[PDB]
Amino acid sequence: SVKEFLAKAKEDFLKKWENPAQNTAHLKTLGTGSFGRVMLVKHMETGNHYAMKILDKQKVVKLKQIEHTLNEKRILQAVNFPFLVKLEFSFKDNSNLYMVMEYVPGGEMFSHLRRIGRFSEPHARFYAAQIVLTFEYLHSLDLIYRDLKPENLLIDQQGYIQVTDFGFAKRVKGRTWTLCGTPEYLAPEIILSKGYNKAVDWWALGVLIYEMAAGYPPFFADQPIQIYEKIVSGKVRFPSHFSSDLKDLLRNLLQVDLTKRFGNLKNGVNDIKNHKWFATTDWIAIYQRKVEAPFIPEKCGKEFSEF
Amino acid sequence: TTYADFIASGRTGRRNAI
Ligand SMILES: Fc1cccc(CNc2nc3ccc(-c4ccncc4)cc3s2)c1
Repeated sequence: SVKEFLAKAKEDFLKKWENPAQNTAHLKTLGTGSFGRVMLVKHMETGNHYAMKILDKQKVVKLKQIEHTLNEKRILQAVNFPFLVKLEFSFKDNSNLYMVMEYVPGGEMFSHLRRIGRFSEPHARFYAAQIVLTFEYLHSLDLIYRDLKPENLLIDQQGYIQVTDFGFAKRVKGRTWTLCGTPEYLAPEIILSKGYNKAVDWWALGVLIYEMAAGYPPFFADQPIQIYEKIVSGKVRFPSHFSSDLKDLLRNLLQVDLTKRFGNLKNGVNDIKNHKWFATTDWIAIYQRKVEAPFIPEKCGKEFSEF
Repeated sequence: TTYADFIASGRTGRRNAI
């Protein structure tokens, strides 16, 4: 029934992808960026709170972010999954682009992780199972994520993960070559200037699991160039508190060799779901969010015609 | 220790994409 779920999810996706929804509404600060800001808003007619991303059309064009912006909104309005943010409304006016999405009050996994220090292996596994399912979902749609890290994972009121940003996501069947992502989370094939595929998201999962369970990533240094050197050597050292099952999973995820990396072999995602570290994981209950969480908290008209 | 090396790296805060 995973095959039936994924075939119906791809049908649902393609329809929305091929005919995107536009102009579905009309016009505190939670954060800011170079081409916009995110605000907590209230929908007047229902009294419901949402996060609204306001993007300055002029600043998007100037910073060469047109394609990334059009693409991110296109993905957001087409996807449907429990760990991917629900886009409620999107619209534009003379000056800005607007994306109204679910408000995720818990903040980033990043803050909770630096505060607590490290997560226990069951706690790290609860989040890791949600990422496994999300990538299985995205990859079935030919969507490569390319920016997994604690900074990009919001924790909701039920303690579950919410992914809001798809700034580097690309819908591609085979290989792609863009040098993008975060230095600590880069697969060796992205650093080595060769063509790469969706297996880079499985490498990033390895980095995420290691960082959540250790409290620091497997490869760090004072400068990105020195981090790239450690990644391409692939010499990973594990803390003594890491269980035998964890080290083995991480050895298979943080695999430089693509013909050996878990998630990229003939059995696919099932090499990860059937790993010993995940023996106690109820995959269907994770999907359904029935597992109790271990933690509970006119400018540029031509360029944005498709938005 | 590896923890002290991490703090010394200056990469303990929010990391930007390249
Ligand atoms: F407008 C911008 C353009 C470029 C970069 C940035 C970076 N800053 C931020 N990005 C986000 C993204 C989502 C949420 C968010 C969503 C759902 N629920 C609670 C928070 C908050 C923030 S703050 C913003």
